[PDB]
Amino acid sequence: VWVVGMGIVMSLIVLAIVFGNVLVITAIAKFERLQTVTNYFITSLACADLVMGLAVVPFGAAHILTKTWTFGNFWCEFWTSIDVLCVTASIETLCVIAVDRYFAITSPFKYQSLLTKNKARVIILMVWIVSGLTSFLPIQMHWYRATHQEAINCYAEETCCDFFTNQAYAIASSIVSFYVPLVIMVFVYSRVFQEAKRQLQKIDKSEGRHKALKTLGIIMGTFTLCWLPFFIVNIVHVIQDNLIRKEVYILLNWIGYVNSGFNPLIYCRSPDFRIAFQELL
Ligand SMILES: CN[C@@H]1CCc2c(ccc(O)c2O)[C@H]1O
Repeated sequence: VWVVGMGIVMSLIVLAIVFGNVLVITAIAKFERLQTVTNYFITSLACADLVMGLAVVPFGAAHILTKTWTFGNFWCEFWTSIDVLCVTASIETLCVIAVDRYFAITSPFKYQSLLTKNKARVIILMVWIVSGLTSFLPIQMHWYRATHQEAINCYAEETCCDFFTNQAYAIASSIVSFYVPLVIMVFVYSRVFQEAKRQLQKIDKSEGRHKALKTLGIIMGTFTLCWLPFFIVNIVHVIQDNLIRKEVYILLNWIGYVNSGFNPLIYCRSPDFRIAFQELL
């Protein structure tokens, strides 16, 4: 009386994740007014979210509901690698967007020279390659495996797939994928808020006769509340074996997945995108 309807939520999540990013990509590609230097980062982020929604989520839902992994071990490793790659690429693209806004606001005269159509491509490719070296290489070369007794039994059986990793890979992956972008974004947005407050102070000092907090709160709170709880327990469960159960780990990981759906509502609600969406359908 549960699994007959518990998949409806997963189906709705998949539909929303696919549709939002497909609409964003179609709006950027089809309408010529939108194409800009900053809009390419949104394109890469939407591509990462689309790949996640198309590949990662449905197989995880099937594994959860059916309780068995009917597919082979090779496909299981492929799925894990794709998952890690997509997560890393999405978070690093968010950090790139934040840094771009920092450079746009803090130094207005020199903004044009720093960012050009031929410099954005190299940055995006570097981000995706750095993401790829984290996921595919350590997994396919069999460096992340664990040596405790249950790990060998999990690896041998072809019917089951449970994540088992050693200490070094977990720590290094968490540090590379989450914490450094978090620090960079924190510093960036603190500086941006200071500049905005100074400008409002000047506009109040002249012509004498609150709004940035809402935007910054949305932008930081969504990402932090979505992704921070997962990585803390990700680091924790390795140092202390009995501390963290697997069900909470899976629940937090699936909470992290949903964050890909909220990105179009955050980064794509400008008037130009509204006009493009209105014209599209
Ligand atoms: C299958 N779940 C994976 C397992 C570990 C992991 C994830 C995401 C980013 C990382 O850097 C990780 O090390 C999770 O999505």
